[PDB]
Amino acid sequence: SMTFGQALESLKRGHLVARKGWNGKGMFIFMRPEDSLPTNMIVNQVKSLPESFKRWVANNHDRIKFTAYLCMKAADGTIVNGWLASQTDMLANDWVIVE
Amino acid sequence: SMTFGQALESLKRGHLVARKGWNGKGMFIFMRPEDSLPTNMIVNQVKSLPESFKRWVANNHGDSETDRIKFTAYLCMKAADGTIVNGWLASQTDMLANDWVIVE
Ligand SMILES: Nc1ncnc2c1ncn2[C@@H]1O[C@@H]2COP(=O)(O)OP(=O)(O)OC[C@H]3O[C@@H](O[C@@H]1[C@@H]2O)[C@H](O)[C@@H]3O
Repeated sequence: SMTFGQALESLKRGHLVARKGWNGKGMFIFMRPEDSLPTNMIVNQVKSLPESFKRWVANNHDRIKFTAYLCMKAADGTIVNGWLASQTDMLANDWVIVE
Repeated sequence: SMTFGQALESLKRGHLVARKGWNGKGMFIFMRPEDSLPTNMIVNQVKSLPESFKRWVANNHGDSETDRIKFTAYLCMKAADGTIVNGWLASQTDMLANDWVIVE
């Protein structure tokens, strides 16, 4: 069992990790890597972007960079983009590799 | 100006919002809506997923057309350096402030 810092190194290597002390069942987090897209892709191709964002991009622009980030497979089976580490998650040492 | 609760209502309506008290300049946040995807598409047609996750989906749903995985809505930030951050989070000060404004 490991610290949050070790779990973050395993996430950057592509593993799934979880805390034993979480309330929800069968959950895990994983990392999604950075991506860089031409601005035309963003305005015409990328799904799930608001029109207001797309207009700002068109108005202010080569390439747009999406930073890497963490995600969660939740207890209900949903995927949450943008998982949050609580105070307890960050300071705990009950992290485990789950895949 | 507005409370975070009002900013959240405008985000759900498709607006861009920002706090006047943020340190970085020219920033804003926006909402990306929930989506529902077929599980076969998650295994081979979605970029930016690790193999370990694709393997998990393949093991727990299989080669299925009917089966779908729901991605919930979430907030994103256009940062000070121009990068886009999927999964913006609200600090204590963000949550309790009343200096929110609409930017678009
Ligand atoms: N000891 C604790 N300290 C700080 N916050 C805690 C907490 N216990 C629960 N919470 C939070 O309060 C809400 C309901 O919690 P739960 O639904 O019971 O969450 P859980 O299944 O334990 O998953 C854990 C994941 O949920 C998120 O934090 C939750 C979630 O916002 C965060 O991303 C975490 O990694």
